Amino acid sequence: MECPFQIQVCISDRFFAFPHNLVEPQSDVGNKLIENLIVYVPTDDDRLYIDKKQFPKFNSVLVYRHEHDVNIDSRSPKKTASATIVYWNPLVPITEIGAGETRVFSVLLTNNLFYCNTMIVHHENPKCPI
Amino acid sequence: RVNRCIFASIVSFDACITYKSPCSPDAYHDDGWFICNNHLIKRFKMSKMVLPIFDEDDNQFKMTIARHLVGNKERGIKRILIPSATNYQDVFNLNSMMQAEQLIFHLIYNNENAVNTICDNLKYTEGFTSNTQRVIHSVYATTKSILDTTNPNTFELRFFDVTNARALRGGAGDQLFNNYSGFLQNLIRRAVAPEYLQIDTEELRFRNCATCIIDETGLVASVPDGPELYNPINRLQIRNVLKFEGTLSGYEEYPTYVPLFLGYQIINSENNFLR
Amino acid sequence: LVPVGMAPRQMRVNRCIFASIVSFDACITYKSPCSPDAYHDDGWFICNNHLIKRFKMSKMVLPIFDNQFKMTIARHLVGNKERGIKRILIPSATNYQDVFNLNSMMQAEQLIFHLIYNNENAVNTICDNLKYTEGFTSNTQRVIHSVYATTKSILDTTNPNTFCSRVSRDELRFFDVTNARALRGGAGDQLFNNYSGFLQNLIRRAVAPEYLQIDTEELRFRNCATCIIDETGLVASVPDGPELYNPIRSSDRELDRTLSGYEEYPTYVPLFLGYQIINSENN
Amino acid sequence: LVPVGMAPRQMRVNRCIFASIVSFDACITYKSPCSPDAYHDDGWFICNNHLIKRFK
Amino acid sequence: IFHLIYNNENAVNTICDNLKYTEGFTSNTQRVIHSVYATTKSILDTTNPNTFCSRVSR
Amino acid sequence: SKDIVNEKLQKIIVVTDGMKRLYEYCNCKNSLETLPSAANYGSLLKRLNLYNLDHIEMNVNFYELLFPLTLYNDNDNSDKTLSHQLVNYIFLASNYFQNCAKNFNYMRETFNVFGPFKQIDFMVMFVIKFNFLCDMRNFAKLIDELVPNKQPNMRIHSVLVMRDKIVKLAFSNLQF
Amino acid sequence: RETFNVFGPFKQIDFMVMFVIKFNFLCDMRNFAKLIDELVPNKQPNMRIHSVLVMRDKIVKLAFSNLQFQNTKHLQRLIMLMNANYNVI
Ligand SMILES: [Zn+2]
Ligand SMILES: [Zn+2]
Repeated sequence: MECPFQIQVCISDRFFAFPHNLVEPQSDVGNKLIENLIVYVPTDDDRLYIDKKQFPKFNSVLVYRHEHDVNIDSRSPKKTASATIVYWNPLVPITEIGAGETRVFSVLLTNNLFYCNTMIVHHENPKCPI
Repeated sequence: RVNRCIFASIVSFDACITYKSPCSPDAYHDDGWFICNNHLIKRFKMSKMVLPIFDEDDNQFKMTIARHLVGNKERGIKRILIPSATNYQDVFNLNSMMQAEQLIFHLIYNNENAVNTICDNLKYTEGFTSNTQRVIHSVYATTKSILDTTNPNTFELRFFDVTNARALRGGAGDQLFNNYSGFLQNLIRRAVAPEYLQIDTEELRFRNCATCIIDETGLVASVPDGPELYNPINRLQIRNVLKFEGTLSGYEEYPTYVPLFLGYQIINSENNFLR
Repeated sequence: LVPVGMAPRQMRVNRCIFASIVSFDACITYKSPCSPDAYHDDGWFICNNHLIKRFKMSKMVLPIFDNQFKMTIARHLVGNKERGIKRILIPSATNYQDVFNLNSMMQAEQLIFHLIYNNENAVNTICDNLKYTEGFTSNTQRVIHSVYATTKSILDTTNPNTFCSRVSRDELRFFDVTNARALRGGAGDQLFNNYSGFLQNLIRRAVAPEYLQIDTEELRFRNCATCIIDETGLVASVPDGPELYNPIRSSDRELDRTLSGYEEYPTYVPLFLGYQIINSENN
Repeated sequence: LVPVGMAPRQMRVNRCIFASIVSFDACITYKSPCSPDAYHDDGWFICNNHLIKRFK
Repeated sequence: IFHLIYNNENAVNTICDNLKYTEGFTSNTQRVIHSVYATTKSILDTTNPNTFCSRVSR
Repeated sequence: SKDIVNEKLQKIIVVTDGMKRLYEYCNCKNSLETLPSAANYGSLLKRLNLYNLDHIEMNVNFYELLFPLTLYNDNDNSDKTLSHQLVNYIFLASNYFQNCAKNFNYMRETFNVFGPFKQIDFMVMFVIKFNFLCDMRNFAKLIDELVPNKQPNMRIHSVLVMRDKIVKLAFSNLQF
Repeated sequence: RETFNVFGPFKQIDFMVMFVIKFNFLCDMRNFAKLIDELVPNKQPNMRIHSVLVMRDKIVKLAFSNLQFQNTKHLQRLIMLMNANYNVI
């Protein structure tokens, strides 16, 4: 399994809730920040927990259920310079990437993200359930 | 063995055409029906049924009733069961059926103009005078006899539009019922069960809501409101070969039927009249 | 010994709760009447005999479909002229003690009822009385523990699935009068919630919905509701007016000449009430 | 199966258009009257019987 | 057949729709109608091209 | 005789007109579609509470209440749907009364919620009768003043008799 | 549409019928909103009610899609409300 360096993955238990604050516009080759944001979620219901109002940095925000696009090889996903792409708890390979670095936040770390180059792991003091 | 199979008194006057008349045996039953089961099914989308009322020891009141053959998707003409005289010609594809059947329908609806037109057209058949006129006479006489038999005026307190709660006003379904022919009225009485039955100040309710609708268009297998009721329905082949030799099976099944339930029947001091 | 160490065996299991009724007086032999249906592994956890005897209800099947799905459904045994308490098809937790004559029936069945209905006080009272009644230690204690364990096993089988169904998103049921423009419906969902998990499962297995939306297709089995739910519980009453005539032809010449072999519509009154929704088939 | 894959077979063909008349009511069997001439591969696409019946 | 021979598309469509909404169209009547229509159309497609070529023929 | 009945009809019209403003209720939007609800009479219930309401009859004289309407120019021979409409109206009135009697207790709890006063046993019936009479006034508006001195109609009279027998039995069944 | 046309062969009769339906609908929607104004909405919708809403919307959309059909300030505000574009102002 290979991953494109353009994707940066942050792993944190906190990501059980979407990290609105951490989202930030990405810049193109021209260093022009993209005011469009696309948030990808594993299930449709997840959309209800994304507050578009919590993205002042952006002018347009859209949310969609990430779905495996069989027509795109994850080894080289299509790029969409028109929007900043963020994936929340992805469960299927990322076939699309945004301008600059495509951001990912996940409580899970599946093989798909395991080989991802940029891996930011948030540490927490353990607290076990019963 | 009087065959009351109206619509089986059809003769393919055309030599090249042979009318099978493959219709139901029950026509030989001296019942209140003047049209047996297969004709009913084919031309009115109704299936004959019987509804017992009192069945304890020998009181065996068995009111008759027919069933919808209309799903929950049909509408308008597709849903009309017994069209009015104003629209039956449209509901029925008379042109697609034999002229004798068209004559029967025209007689039933009192479309004497259509009757005259049909016989005028038959005037120009090759063997017209030989046997076409004989066929005309036979079919016409049979249909007229049946119609006269049905008509009570020839030589009781059942109201069909009087059940409809939430209706603005008017009823008038009974008005159209009156406008119908004796045969049509008897058919409606025989197939449609009043939702209520009052005997000498004793009311029995069979449904919590009537299932049929009656309006100017005629009798419709529609609901008083809301969506329509759910109404579902060798040449050895390669697929017919079965694979290797090898869930409420233990319980009976409630029919997924939509019997014709509509109206109120009022009976006076007369007791459990079983004659 | 013959069997492998432990190795829980697999066989059929009587499912109706009331099958466990036995006389605490060991010197008095008793056999409860159970319909054979009890041995069908289905959603019903009461046999036909107990159902008719205690709830005035009879099981029934409703074909549904291409693939003919069979939906469980019960039907009224309530006559037209029955009134008041007689109309309580399934009493609520606040009325079962009265509707069911605890005094007139056996202590084991009273315990069964106080278990089904979540009446821990009554269950404890019965347990203590049996502790201090008769030769409790010899065999009555073991018999009581066996009956209690069987009832608790059935309830533990049912309640978790019932709660999962309650919180379920894909499958939704609403026990009320779909005619919202009505007064006899009320907070039927709230009352159903008040019922116990096992009782809720029984209600689901018995009362079919007036409508059923599968994915995008809706099937309307009735243009009306054949039963209602109130504080008393499941009531065999017409929400809009006169009661439905229930001949009860069984259990507790020209006309026939014409009406020889001839399709006949049953006079039974099935249970139709509320709205049901489902995604996919899940069957 | 017997025949070659596809391989459109060659046989005679009734040519009069009216030979295709059949009762849409499947429960009613009907046979149209066709003159045998219909089976001649000629310019005529109507059989003698239909021609006389409809066009005189 | 007549509304096909004579180029009456309106009548052909009317008949087709009426048959769609008449009798057990789906079961076998639909297939019978399609067979008859296909036969008539095959004959007409055989004839008309040659007829047009004859019309423009020198 | 039937002239006195015509007088009764005119009197009920005028007397409805009178009390609907002597007590300013005219809940004239409601009808006999189904069982009435206190939600449409809350304020009307408050005004009712100002008076002692025991001066009311448990039973309804459905006969005398509806018979005057039967007198109309049916001889016009132009609208038999008018007579059929009258039959529908009378039958639905009988059903309304029967349901009111059957669920009278239920309405008792309803009006216990709305104005929990001892006079509720009469307030329920007053609401029933007043909504019914508003419906009667609306029906009178619908129909024309074609009342003859005398008119026989066996079918309508029979329907009246058989439905009202049920109505009276139901009302009588209101024990206490 | 025919009942409304009784009052005239209006140019946009189909749009008019849709508007009347949605307006009668909005009346009761305002009624509900008044009934519920005092209560506190949640950050996210009730999941069960949301599922019911989605499921019923499926059928509603299917029906109104199957039935194909044919002075600006307040007009457009109300039309945006009708089209459910809650960004209306
Ligand atoms: Zn049992
Ligand atoms: Zn031929």
